This record gives sequence, C-alpha cells and structure tokens, in this order.
Amino acid sequence: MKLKLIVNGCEAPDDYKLLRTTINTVASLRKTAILRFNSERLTIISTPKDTGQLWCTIPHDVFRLYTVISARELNTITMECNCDSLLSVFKRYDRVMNQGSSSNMTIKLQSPICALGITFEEIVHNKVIMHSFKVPVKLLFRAQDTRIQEPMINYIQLMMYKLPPISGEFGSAFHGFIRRVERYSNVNHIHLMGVKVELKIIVNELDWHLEICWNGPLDSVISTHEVIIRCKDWKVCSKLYAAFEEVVLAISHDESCVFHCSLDRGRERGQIIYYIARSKGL
Amino acid sequence: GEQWYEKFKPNCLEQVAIHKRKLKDVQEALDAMFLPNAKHRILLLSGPSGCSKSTVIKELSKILVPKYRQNSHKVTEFRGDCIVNDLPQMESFSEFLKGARYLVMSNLSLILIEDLPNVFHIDTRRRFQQLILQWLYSSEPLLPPLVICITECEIPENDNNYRKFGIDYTFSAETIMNKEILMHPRLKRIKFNPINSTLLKKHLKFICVQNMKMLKEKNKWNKRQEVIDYIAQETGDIRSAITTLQFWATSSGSLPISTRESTISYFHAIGKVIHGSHSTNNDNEMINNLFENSNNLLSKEDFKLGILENYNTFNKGEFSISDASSIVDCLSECDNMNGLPESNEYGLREVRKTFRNISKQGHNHGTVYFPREWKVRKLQNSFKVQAEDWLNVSLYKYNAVHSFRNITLEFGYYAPLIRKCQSYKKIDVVDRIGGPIEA
Amino acid sequence: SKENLPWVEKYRPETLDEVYGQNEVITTVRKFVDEGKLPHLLFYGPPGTGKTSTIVALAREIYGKNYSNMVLELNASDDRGIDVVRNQIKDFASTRQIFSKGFKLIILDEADAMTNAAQNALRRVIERYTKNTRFCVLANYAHKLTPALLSRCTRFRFQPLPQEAIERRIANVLVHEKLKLSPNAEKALIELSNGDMRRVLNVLQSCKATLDNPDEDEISDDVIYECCGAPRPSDLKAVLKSILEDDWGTAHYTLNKVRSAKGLALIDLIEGIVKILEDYELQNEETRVHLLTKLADIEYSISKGGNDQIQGSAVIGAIKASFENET
Amino acid sequence: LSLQLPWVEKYRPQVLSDIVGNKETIDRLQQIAKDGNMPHMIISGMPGIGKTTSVHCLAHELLGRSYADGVLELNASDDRGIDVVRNQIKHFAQKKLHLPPGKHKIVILDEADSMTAGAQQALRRTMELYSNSTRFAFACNQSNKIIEPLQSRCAILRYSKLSDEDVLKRLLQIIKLEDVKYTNDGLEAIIFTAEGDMRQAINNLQSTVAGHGLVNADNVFKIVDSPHPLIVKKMLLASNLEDSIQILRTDLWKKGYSSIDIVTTSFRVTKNLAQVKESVRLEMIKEIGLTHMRILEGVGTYLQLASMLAKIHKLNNKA
DNA sequence: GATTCGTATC
DNA sequence: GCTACGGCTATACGG
DNA sequence: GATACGAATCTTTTTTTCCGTATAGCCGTAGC
Ligand SMILES: Nc1ncnc2c1ncn2[C@@H]1O[C@H](COP(=O)(O)OP(=O)(O)OP(O)(O)=S)[C@@H](O)[C@H]1O
Ligand SMILES: Nc1ncnc2c1ncn2[C@@H]1O[C@H](COP(=O)(O)OP(=O)(O)OP(O)(O)=S)[C@@H](O)[C@H]1O
Ligand SMILES: Nc1ncnc2c1ncn2[C@@H]1O[C@H](COP(=O)(O)OP(=O)(O)OP(O)(O)=S)[C@@H](O)[C@H]1O
Ligand SMILES: [Mg+2]
Ligand SMILES: [Mg+2]
Ligand SMILES: [Mg+2]
Repeated sequence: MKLKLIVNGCEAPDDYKLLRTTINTVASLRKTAILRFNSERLTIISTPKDTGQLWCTIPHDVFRLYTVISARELNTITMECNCDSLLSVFKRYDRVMNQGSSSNMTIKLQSPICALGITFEEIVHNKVIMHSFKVPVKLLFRAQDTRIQEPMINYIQLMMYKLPPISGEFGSAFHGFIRRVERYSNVNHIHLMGVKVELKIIVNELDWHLEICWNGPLDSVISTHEVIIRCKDWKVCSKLYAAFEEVVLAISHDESCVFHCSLDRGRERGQIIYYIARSKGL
Repeated sequence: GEQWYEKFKPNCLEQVAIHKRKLKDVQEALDAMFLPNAKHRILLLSGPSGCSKSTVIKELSKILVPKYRQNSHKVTEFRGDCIVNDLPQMESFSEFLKGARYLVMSNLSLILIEDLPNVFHIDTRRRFQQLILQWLYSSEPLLPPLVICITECEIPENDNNYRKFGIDYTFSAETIMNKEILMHPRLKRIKFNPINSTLLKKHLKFICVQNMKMLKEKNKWNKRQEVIDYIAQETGDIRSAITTLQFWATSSGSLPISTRESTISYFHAIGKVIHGSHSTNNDNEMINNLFENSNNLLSKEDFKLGILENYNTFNKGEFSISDASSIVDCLSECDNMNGLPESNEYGLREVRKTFRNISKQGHNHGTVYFPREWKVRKLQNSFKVQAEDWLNVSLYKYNAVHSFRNITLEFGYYAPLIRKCQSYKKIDVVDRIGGPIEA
Repeated sequence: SKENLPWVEKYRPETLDEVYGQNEVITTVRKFVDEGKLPHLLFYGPPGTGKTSTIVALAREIYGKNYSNMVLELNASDDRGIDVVRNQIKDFASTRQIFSKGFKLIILDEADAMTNAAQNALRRVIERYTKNTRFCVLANYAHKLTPALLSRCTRFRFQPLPQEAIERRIANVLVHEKLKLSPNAEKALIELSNGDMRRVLNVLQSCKATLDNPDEDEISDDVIYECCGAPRPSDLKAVLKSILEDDWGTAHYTLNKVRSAKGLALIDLIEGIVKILEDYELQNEETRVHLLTKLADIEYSISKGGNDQIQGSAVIGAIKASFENET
Repeated sequence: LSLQLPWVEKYRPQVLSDIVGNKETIDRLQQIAKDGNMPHMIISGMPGIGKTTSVHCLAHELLGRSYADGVLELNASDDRGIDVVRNQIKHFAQKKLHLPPGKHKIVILDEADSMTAGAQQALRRTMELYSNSTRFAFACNQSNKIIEPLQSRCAILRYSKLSDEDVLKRLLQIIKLEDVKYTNDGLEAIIFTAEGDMRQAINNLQSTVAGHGLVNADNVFKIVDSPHPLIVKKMLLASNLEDSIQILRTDLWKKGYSSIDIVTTSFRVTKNLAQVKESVRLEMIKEIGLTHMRILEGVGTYLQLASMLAKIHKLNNKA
C-alpha cells in the first residue's frame, strides 16, 4: 500500500493537459471519482451506478515517477476522492506555472480512509513558498473494484464517425456545429441522425423543430443510426472534443452513443471514452 | 409604560415560577455540565409555552457562569434573524456554533438556543440535525455547555396535502431531533410541565401587591382574589396569566376575562373520548369543541388506532362484549369512509355514547397505551428483507421463481424445515422467516 | 365562421337581452349598470344556467370596445395559485384605468376550484382596491369557497331554466336553422334538459343530424328518443305495470323485451320509474323508504357496474317487496 | 360613467364610536386609545363583524398624524414569508420614531391565520427583541391558527356575532344618511338574511335599493334568498318523510343547489342540531357520511338525497 | 383524561 | 483593442 | 394523620407552495 507519484506540467505538456482535462470532466460530471492505480496505467472512472460513464486511461509514462505497490493483483490501488479538492489543487498548481515556475508536484499516499500528500513549490519574484495539501480519500476494496468494469459495446449496428480535428480548417466549424444546440435553454433531448456522411442534430418537440446539419466533409473509419440522448452529456462531448485532436464518435441504433477521445503520445496513447446511454427510445 | 411580564421579571432564582424538584434536577444537570469532564454534552428542555424554560436558564447562568469562569456571566443566545452579507441562510447556525465553540476557558459563556433556525424547510432542518450531531460526537477535549429549549406546540394546518410530516403536524422535540440525537449518552433531557395553580396564584398576588395603589384606585383590590384564582385555574402559562391580569387591571369596565386556549394532548384526547370530560356533561358540545380545537390530531388514522387499542381499558376489560362489538364495528365502518370528517365524528360519537351508557360510579380504569402498529410495520419490513434474501439465494444458486405470497404462506415455514434436516443430517437460511409464530 | 361551430358555442348570448330564464338577475344587474354602481357580484347555480354568458355580456355592455384591457378573466384552465393571485391580480387591480374611467372588472370563472390560500389572499385585494375594481365570482359549489369571500361578495342565484325560457331558445334555434319540432318532441326535449340549455342544444343538433333530409322533415319524439337513447314514457308505464301487477316470470320477460327492443339502459329505466313513483300516493311511508333505499343502492351498484340481468331482477324484486308493505 | 363607492366601503367607520356590536370590546378599545399603552392583541370572530375596521380605527386614533409612518399593515394579499417577515418587521421594529410618551408603533397583521409557521417563529423572536417600541395586532377568524407561543404574549379579544339590534341601528343610520325608502318588515328580512353578518346586510340592502327601490319583504326575498342552512335544518327536523322530501325538492333542487352543498350543509346542521338524542345524531351523521361518499364517488342524483332522508326518518321513528 | 406514588398543608 | 475568466444575477429544481 | 395537589407515564414511522441553494449565462476588467 505504498503509492507515490510526481507530476511536472512544464516538462511534458500534452499528458498534463490530458490529466487536467480528465479531472475537469470528472468534476463536471458528478461529485467523487474512482482512481484505479494499476502498475502500468492509471484509470480514472466516474461511475454513477442512464447517466453516462467516463473511462479515461492514463499511462504510467505520463508521470515522472510511478511507484505503485500493493498486496492486490498487479498492485491495484483503488481509491475514491472528491474531485473538488483535487480540482482546486490542480488549479493552484496550474497558476503556479502561470505566475512563472517549473516545480514538480509530489504526490504520496500518506495514511479504510487515507489521504494524498500533494505538495509542490512556488517561487514569487526567489522566495520559497511550500504548498501542502491533504485530500481525504477512501480505499475501495478488491471485490468492490471488481464490481466496477468498463461496459463493452456491441458492433452489430454501431457505426463510427471520425470527427474532424479541431486544429484543421473544418475543426472550428465542426465545434460550432456541436455547440449549435447548446444555445437553446429549453432543450433536454438531442436526437442524432446518421444515414449511410452526415451528422444531423434533430430536436423535435410538441410545437417546435430543429434541423441542425453538418454540410462539411466528414470521414467514417472502416444504414441509419439514430439515438436520443440528454443535453448535459452533449455538453461533456463538446468539452472533450475541444481538448482532443483525435475524436471518434460511435452511434448505435437506439442503443447507446460512444464518444472516443485519443491522445497520440507516440508510447502508449492516452484515451478517454465517454459511454452515453439513450435518454429514451426512438 | 412597560409590560407587566417584562417589568416584573424575576431577579433571582427564588422569584422564578418553577417546581422545587424541577429546579433541583435542572441545577444538578447544569452543575454537572460545567465540569471539566462532563458526561452530558448538551441539555435539552421541552415543554409548553411560558413554562419558565428560558428564564430559569438565565438565572442559573447568572450564578454558574461567573463561578466556573477562569480568571484573566450571561448566555450566548442564538439569533436567527441576523442576515450577514457573506452568509448563506443554512450556514448561519453553523457559523454560530463554530464561533460559540471558543467559549471554554477565560471566555466561558452558556449557549442558549431558544429560537431554532428555520426547521420547516427540510434542507436546513437536516443541516441542524447533522450540526448538533457533530457537537455530541465532537473530539474536542472540552466544549462550552449547550442548552436547547424547544416549545412543544401544535402547528396549525396551513396547506392541503397528504404529504404532511411530523414537523408539519406538531412542533416538538421528537419531530425536530431524530432518534440518534434524542437517544444519545451525552444528551440530558428535562421535560417541563405547565405552572401549577399554587405558584401562579402566589406570583399573581405578588404582582398585585406590587401595584397596590393602581388596583385600590380602580376599586379592583377587593375583587383581585377571585380573578387570581380563576386565571390560575384556566391556564398554566405564567406570561399569559400576567398579561391577562395586566389587561384586567388596566381595564375600566366589565370585560370578561379570557386567556389563550392550550391544545389537548393525544392521550388527553383519548381519555376525553373514552372516559368523557368533567364540567361538561353534554357529549355533543365536548365533541364539537374537540373537533374545532384539535382537528389536526382527531383527523388522523393514529387516533382511531389509539381508540381501538385503548377502549378495553375503561374497566380493565370488565364490560359487556356487545359494547366492544359495537365499538369495533363502528370503527370498521368508519375505516371505509376514506377519511371523511363524518367518519371521525361518527366514530368518536359512537364510542362516547357506548362508554357513557355503561358508565358507573366506582369504576377502576386501566392505563392507555400507544398503538403497536409501528412495531408490526417494522416486523413486516424485517420479514420483507428476509424474504428478499430467500428469493435472491433461491434465484442465484438455481433457477426457481417463487412469489412473495408463497414465501409468506408456505416457504416461510416449510423451507427452513427442509434446510434444517438437510443441513443437520448432512442452505444458508435455516430459521423461520420473520421468527416463529407464537400463540 | 359561426356555421363551423357546435350549437352550444354557436348560440352563446352576446347581449344581456339574449339571456333567458334569469329575469330577476338580469334586471338587477342592468339596474346596477344604469345606476353606475356595481358591487362584487357572485353567480351561483347549476351548470348550463347561463352564468358565464351573462357575465360576458354584462362586461361587453359596460365596456363596448375596451373589453380586452378592462376585463381580466381567469378560470380553472389557468393556474390561480397563491403566486398568481399575489402578483398578476394585484398588478391588474393596482393601476389606474386607461381611458374608460368606470372600474376594472375581474372575472373568476369556476372559483370553487381555487385553493383556500388563494381566496384568503384575494379577499384583501377585493376589499382593498374596490374603489376602481370590481370582482365577479362564478361557482357551482358554494361549499368550496371561503365564508369570508361569500361575505364580501353579493350572491346571485342562477335557478335552473324554466319551461318558457327553453321554449323561447328552442324557437330561436328552429327559426335560425329552418327546422321543425313537434309539440310532443318539444315536451320530451324540455323534460330531458333538466334545466340545462347545453343539453337542449346538443340534443337538437343530434336530432337535426338524425333526419335523412333536414328540411321538409319534422322532429318527432321518436327521433328524440332514438337519437338520445332514452326510454319512451309508454315503455316506462308498461314496465311499471308489469312489475306491479304481473307475476315474476312475465315481468322479467316484459323488462327484457322492452330493454332489447331499443337497447335501453337499466339506469334510464330506474330514473323513469323513480320519477313516476314520486307522483304515486303511498299510505304506508315504509314503501317510500324501501323504494328509495333499494333503488339508491341498485343505482350505485350500476354506477360501479356488475351483472346487468341481476340488477334488473333486483329492481323488480325491490319494487315488489316495497309495494308488499302497502298490503 | 360609473363612479360610486359601494356602501360597504362608502360607509366604513372611521372612528371607534361608529362600530356597533361588542359594546364591551369597543369600550376597551376606546380606553386603550385614550390611554395609549396598547398591548399585543389577537382579535378573532366571524367574518364581517368589525375586526379589521376596529384595528384600523384604533391605530388611527392612537397615532393620528404619525399613522403614515407608524403602522405596518401586512395581509394575506401581501407576501409574508419568513424572509419578508425578517427583513420588513425587523427594519420597522428597529426604527426609532419619536412618539408621545404613551404611544407605540403598531404592526397590523391582518389574516394572521394564513401565515406560515416559520414566520410565526420569526414573529416570536421579533416580539421578544423589540417589545418596548412596537406592538403587534393580529386580526384573524380563529385564534387556533396562531401558534401558542405567539398567543402567550397577546391579550386575546373575542368578537361575538352581531346582534339584531346593533345591525338594525347601523342599518337605520345608513338609511338616514342615504335617504332611501324602507319598510320595517323589509329591514327585519334583511337582518334575518344577514345572519349576524354586517357586510352581508349592507350588500343586501344596497342591492335591494339599487334593484327595486323601496325595501320591503317582497323585494328583499325576491332578490336575495333565505339562508340554506335554515332550509336544511327544517328539512332534517320534519316529522314525516313526505314533507321532508317536498321541502328538499322544492327548496334545494328546483332552486339550483348542488347536492354536495346540501350534504355539507346537512352535516353542519347535524353537528349543530339541538333537541336530538346522541344516538340519533350519530346515526344521522353516519348516514350523511355515506351519502357524502356516494356523492363524491360520482352518484350525485336526487335519488341519493331522497334515500338519505328516508334512512334519517327511519332511524328517527325507529323500527 | 386516567392511574400511581410522593409531598405540603390543614 | 480583443479575448479569457471571475463575479453578479436570473431561473429551474428539490425537499 | 387525612387529603388536595402535583409529577411521571400512557407515543410514533396528487397538488401546491416556499425557502434556500445550485448553476449557467452575461458583463467588466487584466493581460497578451
Ligand atoms: N415569576 C416569574 N416566573 C417566570 N417568568 C416570569 C415571572 N415573572 C415574569 N415572568 C416572565 O414570564 C415570561 C416567561 O417566559 P419563559 O417561559 O421563560 O420563555 P419560554 O419558556 O421560552 O416560553 P416560550 O416557548 O418562548 S413562549 C418571561 O418573559 C419572564 O420574564
Ligand atoms: N339563459 C340562457 N339563455 C340562452 N342561452 C343559454 C342560457 N343559459 C345557457 N345558455 C347556453 O348554454 C351555453 C353554456 O352556458 P354557459 O353560461 O357558458 O355555462 P354556465 O351556464 O356558466 O355553466 P357552468 O357552471 O359554467 S358549467 C351558452 O353558451 C348558451 O349557448
Ligand atoms: N360593528 C360594525 N359597525 C358598523 N359597520 C360594521 C361593523 N362590523 C362590520 N361593519 C361593516 O363591515 C364592512 C367591513 O367589515 P370588516 O371589519 O372588514 O370585516 P371583518 O370583521 O374584518 O371580517 P373579516 O374576517 O376581515 S372578512 C364595512 O362595510 C363596515 O362598515
Ligand atoms: Mg423564552
Ligand atoms: Mg362557465
Ligand atoms: Mg378584514
């Protein structure tokens, strides 16, 4: 039960941004989060158990040092922590470099309920100001960890859409297309449309209809695909799309929707998957 | 120019209208709570309005706080109407408690929560519960004494809905505090009673002789005695009695003397329905006043269950079976009227008539009790949990869908017997579900 | 497009003189208007008596063209909680008149459905802003209103429509639609109306639809009974005669034959027999009790449903047993 | 044009001398007004017997010129939540307004029976904090709706129903002021229909004058109706079933009274029926309750009321 | 409102 | 001079 | 010493509106 890690944001930008995006997403989704510290990767899980699940994979090479030892299988240390305290710590550490610094963030598991000793340094202008934090966490049991599993997705009718990268010419237009439905206050369900490439956002109600359509170029990696989902999950999808260049959208006919985000670190690639159940039936 | 109950407030412990036993066992509890290692953390006072709950704590703090205070006098009363700029309303009591926790050594001050925060809003009520729960379970080596005074009053009907809760019906300590707070080792509860006639008469006489010139000027001095006795007989509230006496003294005519009407308790209403009420031989008038003044208690299924449970205590069960059959038949008929007021009226009238017709002098009645239906509901919940466990184990080790109806009928007794011999002669559940059935 | 409307919402009176039946109330409110003083009116009566039409015509007469802004009408279809009463009603009855002077009119249609807190808040608005605003309350059940609200409101009772008002309205409808009505059908229509104009209009529309060719064809009582599915008086008299005089088997046969001839309902026969037996002279006072009680539980059981033949046999047996007390 | 104040508000009393009814209570209010030391009070009684106007007249004669900024009238029409009570009542009570030596600020809380319990506790706190500068006057229909701790600090004054003589005196004053023609039988009919309600008497008199002019029994009984509780009481107390059935029909069914209204009125009358036995009263209560259930479930015909009357007569004359 | 036990007062 | 982010505010939700 | 008086006990788990908190949207100012 000896967990210790060191994070340096300035040394490696992309994976630190991935970690910050994962923390922001799990904080925005719901309170508390599951941190599974496997010996070769760290998985951050937000399980509400209709509401979606976020399964982000963070390789061990992301952090400068990843000593993980426990009596469980493959040194699996599973912990539940409040995202708000971790989010506040990460905001402080982000402002530490924003004011100008390159100090590392040391995290140790100092003692079932434990706490992480997230301590880092900051220099104003040549002064030493030690920032010490202790976030109370609970230690999930081994069987309780086994009760949490990533939901597999069937491929019988599931169809992939390769959304354009946001760094490209069409990326800003596609981001505007995604957020075009967010400017309506009285929207709770978005009914997607894909026929076999077009992505259509349809919001049909008693006395008003909406027909947002994407006329730009799109790719499907390698038939109608309709699923109606809540608007709050679509906000999370839009937030994830902006922070990831490689974004893959999977739509299942009246079953589910999958928002796949991948960060090409090559090296093991960091991936974020947001499984979303249909709010209601077609 | 000032109110009599304010200008004639007690200055010492001897002028407080309180029983000697009540003064003694409040003094002992408060003195024990000021010790460096006190078994009781907080003091809870419950009773009707104007029962000297608040003032006796003040006079005790005038003599206890200056004694135990270190060297380097009154209470620190919570004030709920204070609206601080950077303070959400639910956080006001938390901030008050955190600030008042710094009153232990050289800053000692009793804490008197006379007016509680808004408990009719559920969020702040739960916040109050978990805030006073943390005080009792605090790991602090020493804390200032805490005194909470709760006035037991019946909340009148305001809105029409059958989601009425305990706090919505009556305002009592049981409805505010949950089971954990009330049944706590570090909590001492001292329930209060209305002021008796003797102390009321003595204090009214003292107030009258303190204004002797003003009653002698209005020639009301000769008639003061009957007024004092009648006021002390009508009500047990010292504040209401003093206010009524001031109103009578300042008057110049023959205005009749009136005081506030206290609500009738649950067991009081049960006794009134069963055994009748003295000074009122008309059953119709008594029932009409009971329904007009205590409609909240009467219009409840708990009252009919109370009548059904306690109607056998009229003569220790020594009455004709025809009367009991008539009473239970009337109650069963009333149960089918879907809670109409006519049902309650007819049931109470029939019970009162039945008990009046058979009433005789020299009767030795019994003690009434609260209905046991909640215990039956708890036992049914335990049976439900055990049956869910049985259905889960029967649907996990093998495939067998049995209905809860069959679980209660046969599988609650036969299946434990099968698992018994199977196991001793050689599955998980071996005892009868819900326990055995006795008698 | 008044020709594209149901007859109930086609002959709604537009002026006060077009409202029949309640002559006293109409004359009183007209005198109120001509004198220039109008109290807080309260209209009470059975449905279809003409309360909404009367108050709407009164408001139109008072404000000929400013009806849109001088009249605020709220009914059960809109929310009338404590917040609506606190805000919208106060804002309407707190500002000055636009240019019509007079007073502002607030109509509370079906105020019996309002909550008690709403009425408690409304009573102070009524008694506070009465200088420039008058309230009208329409309700069919007075027990659902606060006694204070009834105290501050002048009560007007809308009686059920008498015969002559029904005759006049039916004559106007016949003149408008170029229809013919037999006097026997006229008598049948008024009897089934039960002091309701909406029922009369609906039955007249159904009877005009029933005729193969509306013109050159009269509407007889047979047409009325066929359209509305009600038993004829002769059928009721025959059934009662068979029950009272004949034996059990033939009375049951007569009841079954009468019911199966036209598909009549047992509840309609029960109501007809109740109406006929009220005119009977019974000299025992126990037959009356037995008849009323047994027929009441039979009608209630029919309302909850069950076996129809058993209920008919119950009706026959109840009548026979009750009339056995007259010896 | 239409500009004429209704006689209810046109003749609302402005002084305590014009209030009829509870002579002792009005005399006590006058003594309080001339003394100044008004205590916390609660006024309860039937609607329209002079509760609100008495409090307003007392405040007017107790403050006079300072009435504009010395009283705070809050009612059910205004918001009276715990936040509103907190803010407004605390600010008004804390206000240091100079007054005569025996004068105090008055917080008039009309319709206090419809106030939330948290507001009542806030009122308790405000009374305990600022009782030396301002006083609270409560106007309500029943004192049970005001919680006991609030009633502990208040001097309860109960207003009885107005007598026929006081109603007649006020009515005659209004006739003499308006100079309308009247008949003694008509005034008696107006009093009889009013049933101790002064506002109802004024409304009925104004309607009679504005609709027919001369106020006799004929015009009054042709514009206004006899109180249906009395008709129901007469129906229930009939000897034989035929008379009760005829009264019920010709006085409630042909007049346009709902069956549920008849059932509720019968329940109230039976609750307040004298000269009957307790067993008979409870049996009629049970029968009325069964009829009420049948009406509520949907069967609201005249047959149910006739059966209820038949069962009532059967239990009255036994078997 | 009833019962049961304990005091203060006449 | 433009954009990002923090603070203020209006609205829906919950119990 | 007899009796009136007092304390302790006899107890509990649809609909409307309201009170306070959560949250997203928009404006104003620091920084690039
Ligand atoms: N001799 C007396 N004994 C007791 N109280 C007295 C006496 N003389 C005057 N009083 C006053 O009577 C009032 C009684 O109030 P308390 O009973 O102490 O308050 P309380 O118990 O909290 O009642 P609630 O529930 O707040 S209404 C106080 O204002 C006292 O000042
Ligand atoms: N006295 C009448 N004269 C002419 N037509 C009438 C009369 N009474 C009712 N009607 C007709 O019946 C229709 C319905 O009557 P309304 O006045 O709208 O409803 P109502 O009488 O107020 O009954 P409730 O209590 O609101 S259901 C009207 O539109 C008219 O066509
Ligand atoms: N004693 C009285 N003398 C003269 N007019 C009276 C009297 N009582 C009531 N009124 C009249 O009644 C009308 C207003 O009565 P209010 O006092 O406002 O009713 P209330 O007694 O307050 O009952 P509620 O509960 O407020 S509806 C005015 O027209 C008064 O003139
Ligand atoms: Mg107090
Ligand atoms: Mg209508
Ligand atoms: Mg009033």
